[PDB]
Formats: sequence, C-alpha cells, structure tokens
Amino acid sequence: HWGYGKHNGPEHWHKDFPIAKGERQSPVDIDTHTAKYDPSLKPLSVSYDQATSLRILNNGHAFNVEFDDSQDKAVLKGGPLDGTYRLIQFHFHWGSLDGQGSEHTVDKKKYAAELHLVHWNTKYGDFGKAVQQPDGLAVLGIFLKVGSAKPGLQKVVDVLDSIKTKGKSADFTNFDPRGLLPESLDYWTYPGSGTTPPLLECVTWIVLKEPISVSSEQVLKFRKLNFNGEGEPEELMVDNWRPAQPLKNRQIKASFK
Ligand SMILES: O[n+]1ccccc1S
Ligand SMILES: [Zn+2]
Repeated sequence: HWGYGKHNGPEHWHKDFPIAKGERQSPVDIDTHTAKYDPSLKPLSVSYDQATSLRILNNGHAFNVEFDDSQDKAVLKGGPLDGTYRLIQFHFHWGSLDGQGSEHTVDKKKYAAELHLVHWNTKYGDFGKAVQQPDGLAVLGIFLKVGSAKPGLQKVVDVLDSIKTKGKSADFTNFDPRGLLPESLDYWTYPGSGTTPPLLECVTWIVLKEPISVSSEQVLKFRKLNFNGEGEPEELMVDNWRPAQPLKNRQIKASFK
C-alpha cells in the first residue's frame, strides 16, 4: 500500500490513484513573483475559541489531532472562501533533516515541516460528502522553521511517545490550535488537492506567508515516531511529504503586497 519509501512513495501513487497526474494536484511551488495580489480577497477569519480536540492518532503516515466537528465550534471563513468550513483535524508533514519536510515550497525554498489544518464545507453536511466536491475542503497550511520553540506545540510533542506506532491513539482533549498560528494571517491561495492518497481535487488551499518557529528538540521528537505497527521492524516516520506538482492552468493569488 502507499507510503513514502523507495517502493511505494509519491512517484508510485499514480498507479493506484490516477488523479495523482491530474489538473489540480498539490502541493505546488509558490513563486512569489508570479502570484498576483488580489485586493478583493478578504481577511481570513479563524474562529478557534470553541475548538474541542478529542484524540491524537498515528495513522501510519502522520499523526492527526482530531476535533469534534458535530457542531460549528472551530471554523474557517472569509479569505477566498464562501461559506463556513469546520475544523476536523490537523497534521504535519516533516523531513529527516531541517532542510526539507514542507510540501509547498516558496521560491523553491523547503521548510522543515508544514502544518495542515483541515476543514470541510458545512454546506455538504459531512467530511465524506465534502471531499467529493470541488469546494469541499479548505486546508490552512503553515510552514515550520527550526529556531525558537513553539510553546503551543509542546503538548503535541509530549504525547508522541504514547502513539509511537501505526494505529495507536491517545486522548487529546483541551488542545488549543490558536497556539500554532503565526502573528500574521497574510496568505497565498489556489485550488488543489489533498497531498496524500486519494489525492482528491477538493481543496481550497490557504498557505500562510509567515512561518512558525519550532525548536530543534520539538522536530526531533516528530522524527522518533514510526510508520510501522508495534512489533514490526522500526521505520522512522520522516520525509512524509509529497514534492511540488505541476501548477498547470492555475494562478496563485496573494492576499497582500
Ligand atoms: O495530507 N492530508 C491528509 C488528509 C487530508 C488533507 C491532507 S493535506
Ligand atoms: Zn497534509
């Protein structure tokens, strides 16, 4: 099955998921000189004060911090979006080394990691329905660079020991995702896809320009997770990122000059 090794990595995925060579795949390189400022873009509205985290799960490809999305509690709206999108989960993609790990790139620059806050359009009733629609998901992407620690990330880093291997979960209540946001909500936006199989073309991407800083110790702890199940040969969970895909007939818009 798919993953991130020599044999089942991104260059293989098209054989089970032909959409991998489609017209609106993600990630992409953000060429900052080609992106057009769009003064009609609104400020993003991130309303996370009522967010209800529940659980953290190692799914064999990353870890997902899951939220209660049975009511409008943590929502994204505004920006390029019409309507209201509910937070369902966040996860990260990261590298074996600080010089790689992000999925989007900025003028070909790779960051150490990238956070994806996944939200689904409430007009479609459920996440499973929303992923079948071209405007079903909105993913807020935030880059991570290694420098100062991110205090709001430390509760995530400290639970990782308890979900080392694939299929492990742990209770993860009362986590406030506002502590993962940078100061500025200036963003780039474009239409694309999920970056793991099934690679559905249902995502409005909103990528924040300002990274967050995490410490070397914080990202080292991500790198101690395992892709394998318990009792299986250890394969460290690193380099769980898809590289940049062709932009094709798309334009990346900037909310700022
Ligand atoms: O990687 N990924 C997994 C699930 C949903 C979105 C994304 S970006
Ligand atoms: Zn992702």
